[PDB]
Amino acid sequence: MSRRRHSYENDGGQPHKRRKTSD
Amino acid sequence: QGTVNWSVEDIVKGINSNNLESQLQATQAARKLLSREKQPPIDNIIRAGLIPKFVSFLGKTDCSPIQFESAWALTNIASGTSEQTKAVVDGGAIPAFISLLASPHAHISEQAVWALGNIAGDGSAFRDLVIKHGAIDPLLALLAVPDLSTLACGYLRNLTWTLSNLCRNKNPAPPLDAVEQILPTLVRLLHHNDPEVLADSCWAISYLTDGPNERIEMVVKKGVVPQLVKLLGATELPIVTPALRAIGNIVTGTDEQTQKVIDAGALAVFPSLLTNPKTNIQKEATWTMSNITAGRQDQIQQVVNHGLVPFLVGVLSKADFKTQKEAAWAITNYTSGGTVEQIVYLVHCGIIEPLMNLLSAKDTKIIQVILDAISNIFQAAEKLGETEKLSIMIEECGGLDKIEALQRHENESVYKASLNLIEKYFS
Repeated sequence: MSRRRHSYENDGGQPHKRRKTSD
Repeated sequence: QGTVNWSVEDIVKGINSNNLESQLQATQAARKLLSREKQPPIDNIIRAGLIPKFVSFLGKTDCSPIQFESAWALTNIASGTSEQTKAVVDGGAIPAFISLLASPHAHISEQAVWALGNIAGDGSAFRDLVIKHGAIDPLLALLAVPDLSTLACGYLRNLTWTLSNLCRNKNPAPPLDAVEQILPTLVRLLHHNDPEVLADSCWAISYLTDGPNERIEMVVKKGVVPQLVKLLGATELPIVTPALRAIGNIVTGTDEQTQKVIDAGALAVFPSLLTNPKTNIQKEATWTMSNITAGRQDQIQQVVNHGLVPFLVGVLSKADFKTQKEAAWAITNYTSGGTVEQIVYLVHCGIIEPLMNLLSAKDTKIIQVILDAISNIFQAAEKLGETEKLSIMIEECGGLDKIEALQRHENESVYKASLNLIEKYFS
């Protein structure tokens, strides 16, 4: 049967936040 | 050059002056400290008690430049640890940033978008708090244009990114009505031509589909699957990755939901995905295949028709171990739900030898998986009276030697299943 995402894995590894260092 | 590398105490002196221009200059100096390449002194700024001052500066419609500098400063504080983000929220920044979404100054509006993205990005609680304060309407209003192409590139990327954070995280997942509110705009972004927008749009969708069938349905009913399949064949890895993530999530749903993925032509992309030079892509693709082979016999048949079985033999034969293990799963699922004919086809493609070779792995779970698959294959062989032809095939590639040895295994399920196989088809 179907196996969903393991609860102990992240959601893809994309950064959650971003610091602005230039304009 | 005049606001470069101030001490925190000088920044405090300026901000505590009763002079708006002195305050502007000190705020900019703070912004530059918080924007430097290395070790921004976020905690020093927080400890100096500067956050409430920055937040008040957000409300100074009369002085747009200090609005922008404080917005930028607060954005960077909010980009840090959960505690640092909490300090910004505690200062009342959320409603202040939301008010700024309406600013006539694009660069200020954009900055507020960015800041809200960092806040929502901290987790479910701040995500939902940003939503309760009413961020979604004004955010979506910024995208209510005839053609997204007229918007500044960076501006559109920031909006898309912040939206994806509003779609992100579980326990709990975002509010149903918020997701419904966001989806149409998200579908439109998914058709834009900028790689960054496309990547983040796909990530959002992958977040939304990472949950129970009802969540998946909300997305699938918007008719995005064909577009996702298209993005699945893109040349850009940062687009392919979240596209594949989303497709994989969708096929964890119902067979009917999985069928939409098949109908959209997804399987034709898998010869490439299952041989993709990026390890993670092969793993994700094989995992996806395993959930497809866990479906209906007519869905297994389409896997067959698309010539995907040899590709599964391939990854079972040689791949990163994690991938090989997803392949093992795909095989057990296949053999558990497949017809006799489909199962014999599997053996004809050469599944047996690479299956046996993986039995020498020191991972208790995959061994169970493989043993179960063998039992399934034998069962199909019984209905054909060709159990002996299978036993020899297994014997000749050194499979019997491995199974015999498995009779002495730590795990109980292992040696019982192996013991059973021996005194049923060998011995």
